[PDB]
Amino acid sequence: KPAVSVLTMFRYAGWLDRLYMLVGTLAAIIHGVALPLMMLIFGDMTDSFASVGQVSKQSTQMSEADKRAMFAKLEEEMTTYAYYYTGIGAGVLIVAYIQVSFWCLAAGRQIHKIRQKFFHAIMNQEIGWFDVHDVGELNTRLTDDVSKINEGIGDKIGMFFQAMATFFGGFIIGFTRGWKLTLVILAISPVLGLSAGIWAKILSSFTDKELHAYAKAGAVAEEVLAAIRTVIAFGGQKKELERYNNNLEEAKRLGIKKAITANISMGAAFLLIYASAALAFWYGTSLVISKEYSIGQVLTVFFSVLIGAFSVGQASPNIEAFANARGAAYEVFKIIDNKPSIDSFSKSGHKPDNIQGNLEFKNIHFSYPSRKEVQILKGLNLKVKSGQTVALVGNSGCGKSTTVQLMQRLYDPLDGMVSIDGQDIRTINVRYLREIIGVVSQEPVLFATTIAENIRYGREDVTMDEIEKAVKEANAYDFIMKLPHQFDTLVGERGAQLSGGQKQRIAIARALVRNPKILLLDEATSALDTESEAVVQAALDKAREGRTTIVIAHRLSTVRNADVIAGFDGGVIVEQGNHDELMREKGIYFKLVMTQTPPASFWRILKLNSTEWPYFVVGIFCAIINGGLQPAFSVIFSKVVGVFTNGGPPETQRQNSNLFSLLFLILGIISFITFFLQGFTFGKAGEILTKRLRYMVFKSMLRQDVSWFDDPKNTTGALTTRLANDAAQVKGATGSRLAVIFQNIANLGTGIIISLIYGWQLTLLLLAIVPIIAIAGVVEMKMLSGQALKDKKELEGSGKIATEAIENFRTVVSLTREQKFETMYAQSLQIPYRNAMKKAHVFGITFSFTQAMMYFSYAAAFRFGAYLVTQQLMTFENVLLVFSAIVFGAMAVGQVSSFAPDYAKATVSASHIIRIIEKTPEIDSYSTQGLKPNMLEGNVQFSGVVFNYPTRPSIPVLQGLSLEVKKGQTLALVGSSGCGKSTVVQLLERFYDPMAGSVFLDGKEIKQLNVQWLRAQLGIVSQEPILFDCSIAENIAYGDNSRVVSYEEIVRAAKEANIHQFIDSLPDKYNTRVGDKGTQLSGGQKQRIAIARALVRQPHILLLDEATSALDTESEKVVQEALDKAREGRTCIVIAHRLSTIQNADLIVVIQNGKVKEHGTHQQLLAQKGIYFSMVSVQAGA
Ligand SMILES: Brc1ccc(Oc2c(Br)cc(Br)cc2Br)c(Br)c1
Ligand SMILES: Brc1ccc(Oc2c(Br)cc(Br)cc2Br)c(Br)c1
Repeated sequence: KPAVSVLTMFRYAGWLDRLYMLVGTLAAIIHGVALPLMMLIFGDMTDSFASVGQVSKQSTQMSEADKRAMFAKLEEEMTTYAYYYTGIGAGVLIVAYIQVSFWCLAAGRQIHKIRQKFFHAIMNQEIGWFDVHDVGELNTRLTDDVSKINEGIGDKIGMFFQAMATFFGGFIIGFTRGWKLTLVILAISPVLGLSAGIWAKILSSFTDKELHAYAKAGAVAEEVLAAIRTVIAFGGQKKELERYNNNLEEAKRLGIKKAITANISMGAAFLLIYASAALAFWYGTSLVISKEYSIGQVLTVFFSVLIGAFSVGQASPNIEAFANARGAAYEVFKIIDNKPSIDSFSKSGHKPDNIQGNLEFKNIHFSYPSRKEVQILKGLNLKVKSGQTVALVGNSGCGKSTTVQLMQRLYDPLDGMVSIDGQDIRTINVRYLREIIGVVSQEPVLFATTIAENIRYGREDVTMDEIEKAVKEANAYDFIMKLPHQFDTLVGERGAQLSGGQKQRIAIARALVRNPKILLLDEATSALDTESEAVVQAALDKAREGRTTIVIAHRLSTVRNADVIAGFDGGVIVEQGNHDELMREKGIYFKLVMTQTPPASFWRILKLNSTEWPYFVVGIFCAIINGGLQPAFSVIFSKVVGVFTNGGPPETQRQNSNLFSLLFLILGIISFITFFLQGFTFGKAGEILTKRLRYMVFKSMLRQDVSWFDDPKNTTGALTTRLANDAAQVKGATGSRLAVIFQNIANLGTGIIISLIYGWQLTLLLLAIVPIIAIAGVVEMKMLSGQALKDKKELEGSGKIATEAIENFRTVVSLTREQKFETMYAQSLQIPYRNAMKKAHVFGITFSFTQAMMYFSYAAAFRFGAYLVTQQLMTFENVLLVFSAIVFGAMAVGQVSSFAPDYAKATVSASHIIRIIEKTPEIDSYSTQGLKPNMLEGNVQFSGVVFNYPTRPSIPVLQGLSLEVKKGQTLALVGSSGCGKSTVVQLLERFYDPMAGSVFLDGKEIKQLNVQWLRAQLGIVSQEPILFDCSIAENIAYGDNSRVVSYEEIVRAAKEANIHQFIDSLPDKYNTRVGDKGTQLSGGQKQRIAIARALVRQPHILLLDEATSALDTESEKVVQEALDKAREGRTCIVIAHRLSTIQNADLIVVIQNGKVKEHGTHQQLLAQKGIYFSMVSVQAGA
């Protein structure tokens, strides 16, 4: 929404840049004007053939006499037009170079200036400007927004003025040569703009319906794949597939309905567009029979008008490129034009010599850019004598850290002044002030250069002698010399990461080369290992003694030797004095001392599509007919102009033109009929395999075992996305792109035959010219992408050192050396600059070549179409036919290169989708094999079970676990922590087979038992019961599948679960909808329902996995009261964390490291004193 003045945007263009644009926009207008004139000449060549075409047939008497006057007229005329034609091509060759080269030159020259001024402005902002802004967005604003500015002031402006030249020049020739066709052509424009307007209303409204349609099926997939362990436990995998299959059935009916309507729309709009044109041309014919406009003049206007009419559309993108570059330049120039109060690039203020370093802080009130929300310093008074070292202590707020901030004048205070020596700090030059102040901060930062270079960031003029004395004066010399490469080592986020105490020592040496008169040490010892802390502390003590120093830290070891200590309470300076005096004061300071002491040939996807042997042959045969039918319109056009140029006696002409225009409209309606078929057939054929694919995938997905659904690769969202994308992508490959790719190869094929079977030596020439200009059009795009990738790689190195400069900004400004990063960024940009200079010459040459290759190709089309061909016995009507036929059949092949990624993006989506079906699990619920015992009573035997989870085979959970529980008794399961308690329930459900050992139920190993039948005897109840969106009766009846459960039966379970108070209180009762879609209720009712569906199954084994986990107050007392009634009649395994409710259990087992540690009845493990006795004691006391 915000934008820039047009003149301010070009503020960096002067002298030559203004001229380049002037000559550039000039030649660009010359380039545009060249095309409608080329069409004006195409009319004069027609009249030459038309005057001879009328007189040649007018004879029917003399023959050799027509070998004289006609050929002579053709000789002087065709040579004149071909001479003019060759001139236009040389014109476009020059102006198209001038057009693109000059504009890309001005673009490259200015963007170089923009990028330097921009980065200079970034480093010029004061710190308070950075505290309110995001540096990451700022750096991306540097590389991206400048690119948008470059796209808008580049060769696009030349293309814009080239287009308006065609537009103006087209309608000028349109009006002057005959303004009775222009107004007729404009009259059909609203119809074409209205038909394409129905497309923007149909596409936008129906694209939501499909994203709405599958969102109902993908919702089924979501609540299923999220509750996968519940449907797996209750075996609803046929139902959840059936539901998904039932929603897929509706999505395909809405998909074929959209295929019917969208193809009716496309064919009707195409027929309206072609009938609109054929009327404007048949109207053109009605004005030639009236002897008002020559047969060649109708072409001259009809072409120049339609050329300039579409030149509007070809200019609209360049308008958006310029406007976007304007608005992109707003926030950029806003930074450049913004002037700071602090500067630091300013050359102003005093530079005191013989600085003795007497600092004082006077009544300083301050607040960080958070402003009126917080005021961290309410008044202040602090002096520090020269040579002394004052220490600042404080409980919190870190108002200590603020004084170091103000001392470098990173901010100016709200009220009060900071005084170095006697002068106010704001009277001293900012840079010189930062140069007389050395800074060592808590987190040290080293730029990605050598050690000597990082030390060289203290002062640019320095020799390795000073570097050596500095690092030796910080006792950092000894440890770096052992490091290889000596001072020439590397540092940074990338490469040679060092100890913290060593990086700080380099930072102390960096600040030591500064030879500052003022020293500021902010928590430099804090957040550092204890051993190396003394090593750095020795250097800090050796860094002072020649300077006045303010130091802030939470280490009260470094503070004793300070001449003065200062305490803060709420930004107010409270206590000050020597260490001993503050202890006698027994104030804040004393208080803090005591406190701290694979693309491949996949035909089988087409073999699955072979379910429909028809519907394809219908579409293909219908598409090839539509292919063979398109050039016949060019054939009709060739003979509407052909018989009119070849007319001779004019009486027969007027009756023939009516017959052709009629047949055209009969071919158009027969084109509409065949287009709707090839669309509908492919559409329906695409929508049905969408169901088959999503059905087989969702079926095979419900086949895999819990081992697969635990994969971090496969989450519920990543599966629904893999489910939607892979099915829609393969539809596009076998869909429109194929019907089109066959319609077009038939379009060229039926066009190339007619052209080859007509004009001799004529088609053979055009077949030498057209492929070369097509290839030359391709190679230009390749060099364009290569230059684009190359320039992306080069400015990346610049923005990389810009990223380092601005992300570590607060450090660089503290060391000044901003001019250093300026010079580095400038040297980095110099290569893309000289690169951008060559880009203009290349871009202009390629564009001018492809334009000249199109214009010269046109001269050879007529000079050969006349002369050798028309001096013989070859007619013009065919040359026109071969033109439209070949040129259109080629431009129809241009759609093959556009649908190419639709094929690759589908094969990759097919690659996954063929494997996701074929993958088979270790435990397949679909296998009908298995025992299915007849004996009801259930035992459970865990024997020697070692189990590790397939996702984390690192820490084992079960190591030699052994339980046994008889029928009708409760097996309590206590554990120190982890799924060691829970893994029992998962293995009994046989979510996994154990690594070693085995688990039995009736004495039969479940591993050889039937998987589905095994889980059919289990009454699983988990922590968070997930209930699908349907009737609570269905959530209850979900407990028994393969049979519809009686209402009184699901009532019995709801009576059993004590949930019946709700189920009758509701208005809908058992038919109420739950799942946070129709109604919402608390977890206690959710659990009771899960208990009901558990015992609707009438299991012989309950499995209660921390059922009271998420529950509170009386809700626990009523759900436990329901669970306690559900067991005692069945085999039961309870792992609940309420050991008070486990007291009445037939056997309590303590799990330890996967082994059973203690076991026995409650009082038995209470008689013993150990883990279970400690478990019952800790949470009974707490
Ligand atoms: Br835009 C444009 C349209 C037609 C051009 O040549 C013609 C011309 Br002029 C007339 C017919 Br019919 C077919 C072709 Br191809 C040229 Br060169 C450029
Ligand atoms: Br009659 C008649 C035939 C073709 C005409 O131009 C074309 C041409 Br040339 C090719 C195709 Br495809 C469609 C149309 Br409409 C015109 Br205008 C009038």
